[PDB]
Amino acid sequence: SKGEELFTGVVPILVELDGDVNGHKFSVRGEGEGDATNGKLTLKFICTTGKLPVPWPTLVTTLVLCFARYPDHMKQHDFFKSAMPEGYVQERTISFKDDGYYKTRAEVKFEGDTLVNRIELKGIDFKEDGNILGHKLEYNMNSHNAYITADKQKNGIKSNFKIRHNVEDGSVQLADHYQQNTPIGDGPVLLPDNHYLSTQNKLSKDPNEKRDHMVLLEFVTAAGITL
Repeated sequence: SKGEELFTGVVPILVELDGDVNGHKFSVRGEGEGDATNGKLTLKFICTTGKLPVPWPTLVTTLVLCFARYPDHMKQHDFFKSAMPEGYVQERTISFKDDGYYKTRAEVKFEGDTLVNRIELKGIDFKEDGNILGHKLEYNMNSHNAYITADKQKNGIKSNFKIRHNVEDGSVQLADHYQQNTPIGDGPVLLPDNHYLSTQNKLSKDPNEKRDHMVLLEFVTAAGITL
């Protein structure tokens, strides 16, 4: 694709999220860079409205799959870069077991030389003193695989996957993700054969940062189609 040529090296990234969880309004801004050559993302996120009212680990999947590393023999299956620079819409429902759910609508596209992820998030039916509103999750993230399938009828892709959030007491909080992506432009895009993306995350803090924040390192690699 012509879109793949935009990802030959490191690309700057801006992320902007506005959220509303049980009526709590909040905003997050992130800045960093990504490199599809090795699938590596490095970003720092700040809550610009004060303390984040949900746990940082619950927002990782929401806060840029165009930076996934697709091996050479899988390049014809990279929908995400093929939709660039005009970009794509990414929509999810994220259901937390025994608790509420998120609905997200995001646009991922180039604005100048910067890859921009803009998100609106709504969270509803979350429980008082639960793991989410009560901030009972470990500040960590488990590695995960997520399977991608073509959605020919919408000229996009779909994905269903589960995230395991470790809870402080040793239990696990499941978050069931249902995802759809559609191109913003009307140009041709690549609809893939079935495959998956493999993700590894590292969450840390900036020792000189006084705002509520998250430093994120992420690797994402495409797999599941062989030579």
